[PDB]
Amino acid sequence: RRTVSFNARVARNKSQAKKILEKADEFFARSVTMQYKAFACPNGVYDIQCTEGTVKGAAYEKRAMAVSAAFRAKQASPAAKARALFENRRHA
Amino acid sequence: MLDAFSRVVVNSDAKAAYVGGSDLQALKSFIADGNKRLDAVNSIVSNASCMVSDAVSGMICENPGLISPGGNCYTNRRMAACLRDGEIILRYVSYALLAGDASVLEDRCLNGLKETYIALGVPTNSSIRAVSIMKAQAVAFITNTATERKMSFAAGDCTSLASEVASYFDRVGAAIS
Amino acid sequence: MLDAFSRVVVNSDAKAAYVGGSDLQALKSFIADGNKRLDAVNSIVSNASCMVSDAVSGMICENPGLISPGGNCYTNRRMAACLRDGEIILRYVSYALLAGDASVLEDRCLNGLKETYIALGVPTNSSIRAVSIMKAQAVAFITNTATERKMSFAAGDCTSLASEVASYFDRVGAAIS
Amino acid sequence: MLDAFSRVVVNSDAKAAYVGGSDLQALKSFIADGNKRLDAVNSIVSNASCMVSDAVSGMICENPGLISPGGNCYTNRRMAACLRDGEIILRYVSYALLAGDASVLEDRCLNGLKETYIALGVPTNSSIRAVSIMKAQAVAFITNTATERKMSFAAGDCTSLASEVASYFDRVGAAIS
Amino acid sequence: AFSSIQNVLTDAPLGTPSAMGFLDERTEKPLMGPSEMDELVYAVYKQVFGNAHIMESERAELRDAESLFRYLRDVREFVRALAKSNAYTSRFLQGNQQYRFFELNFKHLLGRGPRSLEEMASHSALYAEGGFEAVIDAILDSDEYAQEFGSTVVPYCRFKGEYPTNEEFNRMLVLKGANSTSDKAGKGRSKLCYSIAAGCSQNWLSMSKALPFGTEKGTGFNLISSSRNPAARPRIGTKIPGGVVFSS
Amino acid sequence: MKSVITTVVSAADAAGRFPSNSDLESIQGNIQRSAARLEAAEKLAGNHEAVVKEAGDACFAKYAYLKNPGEAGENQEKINKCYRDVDHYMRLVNYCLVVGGTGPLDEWGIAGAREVYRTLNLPTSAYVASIAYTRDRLCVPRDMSAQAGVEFSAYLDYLINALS
Amino acid sequence: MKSVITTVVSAADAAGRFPSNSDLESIQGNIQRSAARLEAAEKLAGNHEAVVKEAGDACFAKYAYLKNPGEAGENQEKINKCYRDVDHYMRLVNYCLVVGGTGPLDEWGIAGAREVYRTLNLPTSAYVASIAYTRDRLCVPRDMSAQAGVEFSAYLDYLINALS
Amino acid sequence: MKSVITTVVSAADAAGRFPSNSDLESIQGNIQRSAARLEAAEKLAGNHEAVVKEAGDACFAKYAYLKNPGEAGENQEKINKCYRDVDHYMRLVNYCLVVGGTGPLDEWGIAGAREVYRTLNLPTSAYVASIAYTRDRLCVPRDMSAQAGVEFSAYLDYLINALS
Ligand SMILES: *C(=C)C1=C(C)[C@@H](Cc2[nH]c(/C=C3N=C(/C=C4\NC(=O)[C@H](C)[C@H]4[C@@H](*)C)C(C)=C\3CCC(=O)O)c(CCC(=O)O)c2C)NC1=O
Ligand SMILES: *[C@@H](C)[C@H]1/C(=C/C2=NC(=C\c3[nH]c(C[C@H]4NC(=O)C(C=C)=C4C)c(C)c3CCC(=O)O)/C(CCC(=O)O)=C2C)NC(=O)[C@@H]1C
Ligand SMILES: *[C@@H](C)[C@H]1/C(=C/C2=NC(=C\c3[nH]c(C[C@H]4NC(=O)C(C=C)=C4C)c(C)c3CCC(=O)O)/C(CCC(=O)O)=C2C)NC(=O)[C@@H]1C
Ligand SMILES: *[C@@H](C)[C@H]1/C(=C/C2=NC(=C\c3[nH]c(C[C@H]4NC(=O)C(C=C)=C4C)c(C)c3CCC(=O)O)/C(CCC(=O)O)=C2C)NC(=O)[C@@H]1C
Ligand SMILES: *[C@H](C)[C@H]1/C(=C/C2=NC(=C\c3[nH]c(C[C@H]4NC(=O)C(C=C)=C4C)c(C)c3CCC(=O)O)/C(CCC(=O)O)=C2C)NC(=O)[C@@H]1C
Ligand SMILES: *[C@H](C)[C@H]1/C(=C/C2=NC(=C\c3[nH]c(C[C@H]4NC(=O)C(C=C)=C4C)c(C)c3CCC(=O)O)/C(CCC(=O)O)=C2C)NC(=O)[C@@H]1C
Ligand SMILES: *[C@H](C)[C@H]1/C(=C/C2=NC(=C\c3[nH]c(C[C@H]4NC(=O)C(C=C)=C4C)c(C)c3CCC(=O)O)/C(CCC(=O)O)=C2C)NC(=O)[C@@H]1C
Ligand SMILES: *[C@H](C)[C@H]1/C(=C/C2=NC(=C\c3[nH]c(C[C@H]4NC(=O)C(C=C)=C4C)c(C)c3CCC(=O)O)/C(CCC(=O)O)=C2C)NC(=O)[C@@H]1C
Ligand SMILES: *[C@H](C)[C@H]1/C(=C/C2=NC(=C\c3[nH]c(C[C@H]4NC(=O)C(C=C)=C4C)c(C)c3CCC(=O)O)/C(CCC(=O)O)=C2C)NC(=O)[C@@H]1C
Ligand SMILES: C=CC1=C(C)[C@@H](Cc2[nH]c(/C=C3N=C(/C=C4\NC(=O)[C@H](C)[C@H]4CC)C(C)=C\3CCC(=O)O)c(CCC(=O)O)c2C)NC1=O
Ligand SMILES: C=CC1=C(C)[C@@H](Cc2[nH]c(/C=C3N=C(/C=C4\NC(=O)[C@H](C)[C@H]4CC)C(C)=C\3CCC(=O)O)c(CCC(=O)O)c2C)NC1=O
Ligand SMILES: C=CC1=C(C)[C@@H](Cc2[nH]c(/C=C3N=C(/C=C4\NC(=O)[C@H](C)[C@H]4CC)C(C)=C\3CCC(=O)O)c(CCC(=O)O)c2C)NC1=O
Ligand SMILES: C=CC1=C(C)[C@@H](Cc2[nH]c(/C=C3N=C(/C=C4\NC(=O)[C@H](C)[C@H]4CC)C(C)=C\3CCC(=O)O)c(CCC(=O)O)c2C)NC1=O
Ligand SMILES: C=CC1=C(C)[C@@H](Cc2[nH]c(/C=C3N=C(/C=C4\NC(=O)[C@H](C)[C@H]4CC)C(C)=C\3CCC(=O)O)c(CCC(=O)O)c2C)NC1=O
Repeated sequence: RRTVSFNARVARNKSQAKKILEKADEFFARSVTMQYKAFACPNGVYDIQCTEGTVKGAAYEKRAMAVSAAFRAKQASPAAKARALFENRRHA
Repeated sequence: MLDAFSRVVVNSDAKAAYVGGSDLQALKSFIADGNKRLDAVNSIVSNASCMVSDAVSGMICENPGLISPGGNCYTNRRMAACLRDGEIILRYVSYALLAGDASVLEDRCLNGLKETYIALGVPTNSSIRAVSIMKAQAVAFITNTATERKMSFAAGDCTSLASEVASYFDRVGAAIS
Repeated sequence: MLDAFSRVVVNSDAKAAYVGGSDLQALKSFIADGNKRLDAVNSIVSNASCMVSDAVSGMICENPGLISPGGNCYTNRRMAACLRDGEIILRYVSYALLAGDASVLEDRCLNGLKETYIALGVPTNSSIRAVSIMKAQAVAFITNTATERKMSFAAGDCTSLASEVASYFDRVGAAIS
Repeated sequence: MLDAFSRVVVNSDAKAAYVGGSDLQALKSFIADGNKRLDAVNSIVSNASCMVSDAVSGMICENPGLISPGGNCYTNRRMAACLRDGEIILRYVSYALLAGDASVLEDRCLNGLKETYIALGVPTNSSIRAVSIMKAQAVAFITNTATERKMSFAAGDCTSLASEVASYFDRVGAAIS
Repeated sequence: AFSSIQNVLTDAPLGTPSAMGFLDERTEKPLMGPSEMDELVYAVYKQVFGNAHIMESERAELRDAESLFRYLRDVREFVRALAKSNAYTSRFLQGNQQYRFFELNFKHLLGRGPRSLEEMASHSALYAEGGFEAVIDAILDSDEYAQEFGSTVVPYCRFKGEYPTNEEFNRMLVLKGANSTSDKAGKGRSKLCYSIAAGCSQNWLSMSKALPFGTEKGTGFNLISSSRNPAARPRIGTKIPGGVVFSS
Repeated sequence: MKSVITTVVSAADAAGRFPSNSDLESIQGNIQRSAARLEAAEKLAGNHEAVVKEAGDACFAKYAYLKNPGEAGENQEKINKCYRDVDHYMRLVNYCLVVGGTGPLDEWGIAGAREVYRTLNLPTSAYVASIAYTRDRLCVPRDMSAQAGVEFSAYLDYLINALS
Repeated sequence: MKSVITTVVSAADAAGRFPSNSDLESIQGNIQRSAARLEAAEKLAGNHEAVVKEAGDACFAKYAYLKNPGEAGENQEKINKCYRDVDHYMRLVNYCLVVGGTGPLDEWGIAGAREVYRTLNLPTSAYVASIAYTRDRLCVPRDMSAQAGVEFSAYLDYLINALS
Repeated sequence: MKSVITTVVSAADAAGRFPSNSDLESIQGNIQRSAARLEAAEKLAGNHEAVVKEAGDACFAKYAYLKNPGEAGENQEKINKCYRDVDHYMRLVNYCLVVGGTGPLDEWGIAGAREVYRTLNLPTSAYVASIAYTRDRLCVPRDMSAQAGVEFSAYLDYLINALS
């Protein structure tokens, strides 16, 4: 009840400011993924490179495989989390 | 905040079952050893200031860098707070042993304890030891096999209740890990 | 508050005396018929919703100028606050029948009540009649002499329990007089 | 609150005067003997725990009915509250000796103290006796004429600080009488 | 800071289970559930409103602050939402004087009485710059509210032992009455108003009606006057060996 | 949940105290009444669909106007939902006999029920006429025990005072 | 005054409820465990001179340093105040065995005792050594009954724990 | 009292402010509308005993079970109390037309409504069976004005919304 671990109205500040450095970083992610697709197929005609599906309606089958292979990047250990931060920075 | 009589009914509102003759044998085997449970709870709370102080000082003599400068139990302000903390943990496990249900320990004590220790730097490798010292001292005072303080009991078997209060110290050491 | 065992302790601490063998024949004869204290406090709080309603409705039928404008239980906000005041008076009597002493009735209810019932314009001469109607109804529940609600009891007497609670309704009935 | 320099400028504010060289020769000797005012108050706060417990237990010695059943220093509950109170009184007269004006003792400690004591039941004739022991043991530390505990001072008279603090202890008796 | 009355002769203060649910990753609090939740709400209604005994169609306008109290389990936010209600200003602001409203804010939200005229006049300095909500949020966001209650417990009337003025204990005992009293019995007028602005004290029988059971409530009254004479200079002398010394 | 065990360990936690001797004395009273308040719950599990079928068709004996249109039970799917809300209470009377307290009654079947039965225009005074039909039809010396009668009837009388 | 009755109605008043059917079971444990704590209490009342004569000199056989100049028992009224303060403590142990809870101990003997005994240099380890002497002086078929020794040696080491 | 003059000066007193132009613009609504709601105040105060003779029996011509023994109106002297209690609602619907608000309706008739009708078992859905008959007997041209029929049928269904 002492010793400023106990607090209020900064407690709802921090849950509404850690997202502001998070979901204004997926606006960075959703529009730097778009940046190299504005040079891959840079016109309305699609390239040979941007093919997802070939057959069978398999674009859904990779959509089931895309959203659960990037589920397995936040489903990673804290020793594996910090390896993804200090060395992808050094590649950047 | 549920006791062991209030666990069989919250497993039965999901089915909306009238609780009848099936699961009432499990509560008649609660009041058979009810005086065995009451004789077991009283033995912890009669030795509780010695159970804490042997545990926390045994953590120092098993890990002598805790009282170095920079250590977590270094100064008198910090040493009083660890003794305060283990007196809360032994109080909340004894609430769970009397009720027969771990839902007095997990909500009022274990909710947020893992994030608080890493926010304060309190190391969990010593508190897994000092919880597990008084885990082994709790089954001595139940099964009367302690070295000192042979308490007076009635002759029967209490090795189910000693193992049941071992599981409440497994719920502590899982959560603070 | 003090119950009926703690009254005997604070009498003997005035003497600085141990509670001997002479006072314990009034406390072994408290718990001897002490089933009947539990077997008759149950037959107030089972009928206590109807008991507050028949109390104040008979307060109207003998002072019919209470519902006149200017009278105290005239409107709907005052008739509701009169109804819950019979609930609080009946609640702290049923604590004191459970405790054996009027300590929780006098400190937590009657302290400062006539001081404030003149400060709100409550007519205390007809508030006494509110208490004494439900005094008469409670002592015939315990005696099991009511017309309706013949609650099945065990055979004997509760003639002293009927008169201990009639002393409790006369404590509130003398406090606001 | 005020100190000894603030007391002079509220006297001159009633006449809208300037604090000139006629009025300043009392304040020029308050700073001239100002080393001895500091030298006297750590003669008191260095001995303050011995001073309280001797004064409270020396009041029990001349009045043994304070610790019998019905005295107001009877149990551990009441005796620790008496020991706390004599430490509060000695704290506020060490503030007043340091300032050189009894303002802060009179509004914070002593204002309204007589009405607390006649509501809680505290005897005020024996409470004056505990203050009058610690008045007499405060002039012994200042003039260095105590029977144990000679402290190391420099030579001269502190006979006007010893009677200034004796008048601060006399205001406590005048306010609870 | 020992205080011989507090957890001995009174009860223990009510409140939420802990303050560590705020730092939890997957909850907000040890969740009580609606048997041990609403009996905490019974002690906030009894403390903030006095014993006003609000009806069913007066409790129906506080449904929005209760439904938020069972989501955020903060007790400071529930007290703040109940003091800006219509049911708090129609009982303590509407038909009362200004220092009656101020002396009940110290009772309902701090458990003490005001210690000064200077502390009381600064509460009317906040009325001029924001009305009554500037008084209420400055009590709630103070340091004195933080280091006694926090978000965890109901703001109860605390026997401290080490009050910063002795008069603060006296005005606390007049404001908090006995059980089954309320805050409407004096017709709008402030009880402590003459003693704050003059610097005098209270009446001993009004304080000792509110003391707990087991505290010698009222003895000690000599049958002469109950207050002190500020103009009296008594002679109090001590015996030395030779004579009697009047160190005055 | 309101039980006899949850009171004495929340009153110990509120003062920061270990479970002392007066708490363990109160668990000893739970061992005494468990031969009667548990034996009555055993009888209210197999004979439950003949006391719930005695009640509601004699609820409509005193209340004849509830089969009229504009009132509650004007079509057949509401009477079958009127037999649901008494099987919802006898399942909750059966639970609080098992746990000892008034926990399953007060925080499931009582809390909020003043406002649903106000807004949805259902009369509370036919629930009082139907729960009390299970009180006076209950006799002791054939069906259940002596102290199983006084525990069952004290739990039918709890929510009679809560609905009124 | 924490008793069994003065806790179940200090929780019935904290929520504004009647005497519950929970709390009528907690006084049914007051009927069962009375006859071991009354018979432990009545044995202490006719034997109290002999048990506090033995408990008091267990302090002074152990701690001979207390008669030194400035220590706790340095003159004869301090020895008389030592045997008074262990006559007081086991009188409160006799009181706790009547009301059934630890109420008379922690209101009249324990509250304040950390602050009183520190200021007057009375050692806590000499107070413990007198009370822990008579905790294992108890002989469970000889002195009192089997369960009566459980009640009497529950309040003893409640006092040894709260002092230490 | 909740009306338009008090609401703008309670909010001015809550903020420590002088009455400014926001407040004076609202009392101009108490000039253009207040000519119309005294047309129903003058209409009701000379007609009301011919209303509550005819309003009240339409409850009984909707609910004839109240005169049965065990119910509320089982004798003639509680029919007179039934006819009295609706004239309180008619006098308070007259009083709220005059101040122009819900001010003396709620604190004199609706505060404490659910409490005193549930203990006395006066069912609240038969108080609305009289006033919904009164709301449908108010005809538009003959009884009062078109704007007076709006304000008379704006306080009738404040009360039958707060009675359910
Ligand atoms: C530091 C050098 C050091 C210690 C301190 C000590 C810590 C420790 N103690 C045990 C064992 C027990 N603790 C017990 C409890 C008590 N002992 C008593 O005599 C009284 C009655 C009471 C409180 C003071 C008991 C009875 C034991 C013996 C085992 C048992 O429980 O019966 C351990 C062992 C825990 C384990 O390894 O299982 C430790 C680490 N040891 C130190 O090295
Ligand atoms: C703590 C021991 C200090 C200390 C304090 C001094 N006490 C002084 C005088 C004094 N003390 C008592 C109480 C004593 N007398 C008793 O009869 C009893 C028991 C019943 C006790 C405990 C009294 C009554 C007095 C005299 C006051 C008076 O006359 O009214 C004192 C004054 C001078 C002196 O005697 O030394 C001091 C300084 N003495 C110490 O040295 C340690 C630091
Ligand atoms: C009467 C109470 C004594 C006594 C007192 C004298 N003290 C004198 C001087 C003195 N005392 C101190 C220490 C004091 N000053 C501080 O600033 C602080 C703390 C920050 C303390 C505790 C000092 C520094 C001095 C000044 C001398 C020096 O610097 O060494 C003193 C001399 C008169 C004067 O200069 O004021 C006297 C007479 N001596 C006695 O015999 C009685 C018992
Ligand atoms: C008949 C059409 C009703 C019905 C009516 C009954 N009401 C009874 C008593 C009663 N009514 C009121 C409320 C009334 N008094 C006020 O001052 C105001 C607002 C200003 C109102 C609306 C009160 C407070 C009471 C109780 C006190 C009294 O009798 O004066 C009543 C008698 C019951 C009794 O004996 O207490 C009856 C029969 N009951 C019905 O079933 C239909 C719907
Ligand atoms: C002791 C065996 C540990 C240890 C403990 C320390 N804990 C410190 C502070 C602290 N601990 C808690 C958790 C405690 N409070 C509760 O309410 C409950 C259960 C419901 C528990 C377990 C809290 C909330 C706090 C913060 C409050 C405070 O600081 O007083 C602490 C002091 C940290 C500091 O001084 O900053 C210590 C030393 N440390 C150890 O080495 C062993 C493993
Ligand atoms: C396992 C820990 C022990 C052992 C335990 C047994 N204890 C038995 C009985 C027993 N204990 C008590 C006292 C207990 N009941 C209470 O109501 C309270 C406090 C309020 C306490 C502390 C009683 C009354 C009894 C019942 C026997 C009697 O009345 O004399 C027991 C017998 C069976 C049972 O009733 O539980 C056993 C086996 N004995 C052992 O072998 C280990 C060491
Ligand atoms: C000891 C020398 C006396 C004595 C003292 C007792 N005082 C008791 C309570 C108490 N005392 C005060 C005043 C004190 N507190 C302050 O904050 C200030 C000024 C800053 C002062 C002077 C207060 C306010 C209180 C009540 C607050 C509380 O303790 O919670 C007391 C307890 C009475 C009881 O248990 O009923 C005692 C025994 N009594 C004596 O006999 C000697 C003479
Ligand atoms: C009914 C249409 C829904 C439904 C509703 C439930 N809502 C529950 C809690 C709840 N509701 C709100 C929103 C509302 N309350 C407010 O105070 C405000 C803002 C002023 C709004 C818009 C909140 C904030 C809460 C949380 C507070 C609380 O715990 O009551 C609720 C209870 C759940 C619970 O107890 O945790 C229910 C059942 N749920 C449904 O299934 C239907 C569709
Ligand atoms: C004997 C085992 C001790 C010892 C004790 C001394 N105690 C002294 C005083 C004392 N004892 C108590 C607690 C006692 N009083 C009560 O009223 C109650 C409960 C009802 C209890 C348990 C108190 C409060 C006091 C202080 C006040 C007084 O004089 O009565 C004492 C005298 C203190 C002094 O020397 O100034 C002694 C010597 N002596 C021993 O050697 C062992 C440790
Ligand atoms: C003016 C209008 C008017 C009334 C409303 C009633 C009110 C009323 N009822 C009773 C009288 C009673 N009240 C009850 C109580 C109950 N009876 C039951 O059947 C239920 C079980 C339980 C709650 C309703 C009993 C049992 C009596 C009879 C006296 C008795 O046996 O105690 C008494 C007598 C009390 C006394 O003598 O002081 C009065 C005034 N009488 C009136 O003249
Ligand atoms: C948890 C809740 C709880 C209760 C409700 C009571 C239930 C209860 N009442 C009695 C028992 C009894 N009850 C009565 C009382 C009466 N008989 C009469 O004819 C009088 C009208 C009425 C007086 C008020 C009597 C006379 C006994 C038996 C004698 C006794 O032991 O007191 C008994 C003992 C069994 C028996 O002796 O038959 C029990 C268990 N006890 C509890 O623990
Ligand atoms: C724990 C102690 C305790 C009590 C005993 C009651 C006492 C009590 N009653 C009322 C308040 C009241 N009490 C009555 C009671 C009556 N008027 C009558 O005509 C009858 C004779 C009598 C009971 C039937 C009425 C009518 C009011 C309402 C007065 C008002 O609204 O101002 C109030 C003021 C509450 C408030 O509004 O702030 C208090 C403290 N409440 C308590 O807290
Ligand atoms: C646990 C809940 C429970 C109840 C509330 C009662 C209710 C109840 N009563 C009867 C059925 C019966 N119950 C009785 C008993 C009696 N009739 C009297 O008037 C005497 C006072 C009393 C003797 C003790 C009789 C005679 C019948 C058959 C007649 C009937 O239909 O009521 C039945 C049909 C099956 C059966 O007989 O048990 C049920 C469920 N029984 C229960 O199991
Ligand atoms: C009120 C509670 C109460 C007690 C706790 C005891 C405490 C106690 N024990 C003994 C005294 C004794 N008690 C015993 C019994 C035993 N000693 C042992 O070594 C064995 C462990 C045990 C046998 C089982 C013996 C042998 C004596 C005599 C030795 C002595 O003088 O202490 C005496 C002296 C009186 C006497 O000799 O009988 C007292 C007061 N008596 C009480 O009245």
